[PDB]
Amino acid sequence: KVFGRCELAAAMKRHGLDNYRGYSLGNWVCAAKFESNFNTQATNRNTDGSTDYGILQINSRWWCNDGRTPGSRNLCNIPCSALLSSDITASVNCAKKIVSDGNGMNAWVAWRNRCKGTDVQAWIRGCRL
Repeated sequence: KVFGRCELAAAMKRHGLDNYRGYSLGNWVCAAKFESNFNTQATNRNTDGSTDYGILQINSRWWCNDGRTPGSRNLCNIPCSALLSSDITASVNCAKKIVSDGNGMNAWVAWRNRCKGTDVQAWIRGCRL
């Protein structure tokens, strides 16, 4: 599924992402835009064997198990395929764990280069929340 900026902003808010660990809603919407362009089906192959799955491009080397990544750690205890679902519940719960257990939202280079320190309010403006 491809979400519209506002449709996604509302879903994430219902899932407790607004100001989760200090990151206002816009950061999460802005991340998703540049990571997957709001497509829950996005998959990206990397040089080390792993793949990024879903709306927040979560990696198979550390977070989920796709049965084809060497040294997989599966820290979210989830088959990577659950992250390709239309229901963003699984991608969110794992994203909350990656953001808790580490470097904040630095796990996402697109967020670091395109969202950090910008007016992230632009991502939720015009939306009915």
